[PDB]
Amino acid sequence: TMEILRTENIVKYFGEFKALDGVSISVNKGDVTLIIGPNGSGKSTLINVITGFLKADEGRVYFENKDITNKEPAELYHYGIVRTFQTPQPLKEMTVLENLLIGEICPGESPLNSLFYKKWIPKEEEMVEKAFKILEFLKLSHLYDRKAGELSGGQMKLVEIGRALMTNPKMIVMDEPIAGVAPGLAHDIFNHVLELKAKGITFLIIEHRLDIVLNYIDHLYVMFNGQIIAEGRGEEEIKNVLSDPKVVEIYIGE
Ligand SMILES: Nc1ncnc2c1ncn2[C@@H]1O[C@H](COP(=O)(O)OP(=O)(O)O)[C@@H](O)[C@H]1O
Ligand code: MMC
Ligand SMILES: [Mg+2]
Repeated sequence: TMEILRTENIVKYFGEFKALDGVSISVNKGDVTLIIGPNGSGKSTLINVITGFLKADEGRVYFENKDITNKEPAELYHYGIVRTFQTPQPLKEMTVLENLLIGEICPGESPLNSLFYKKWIPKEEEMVEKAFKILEFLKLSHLYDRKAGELSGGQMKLVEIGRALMTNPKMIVMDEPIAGVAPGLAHDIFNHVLELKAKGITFLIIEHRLDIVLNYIDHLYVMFNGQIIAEGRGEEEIKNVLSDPKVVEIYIGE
């Protein structure tokens, strides 16, 4: 079992505010890693540093040991690191298939980036074969021509994961993919995550808390004030963590 991603004492300031105070995490290939913590604890910031949206002021980030510290999304895409993005409104006017194909212009970048650089949605062989192979995986093949806006919220979320898959990634990073969903949808999204894990794909996900999808998590990290305050590897440890007095205290009123 090998480590696929590690961060070493990542520090990030926003003015005089230290958002990340020396965060060192480790993700192993295939692990569904979840980072939780109260709002403002620095989870999105950590992920933004790891995925090229923010530079680390101090610290190193390694993907397969290759120092990827501070590389933009366009470069990280070549390394096999992708991020899921929320679907912009205009993409909801495009078909499910177009939603998967538009990522070939600005690969690994925000959909707005791709949507604004698009002359005509690419329709090449290997591309369409990839898209349809992904639609089969998500069991959304018959929806290929349906406008993204007419999909259920949950089907739209699967399509967002589908876009990330277009880039044939090694690691998919998701910032709060199941925020606000009902238990059934949370299970649905996470069932597909498990299926993707079986194919060797690694997941680094952020969620506010952990409950419904508890048994889907291989590795857990709890953040607070830009620092890692707890960690669990495995069902029992993860359950210990969630019941940790100090962990529930940071959740008073949240
Ligand atoms: N781009 C930014 N510029 C200035 N402050 C930021 C920026 N991004 C995040 N912050 C601050 O960092 C802290 C939280 O980090 P964030 O990643 O958003 O937390 P979380 O994802 O855990 O809710 C907050 O105090 C937030 O206001
Ligand atoms: C990178 Hg267009
Ligand atoms: Mg956040």
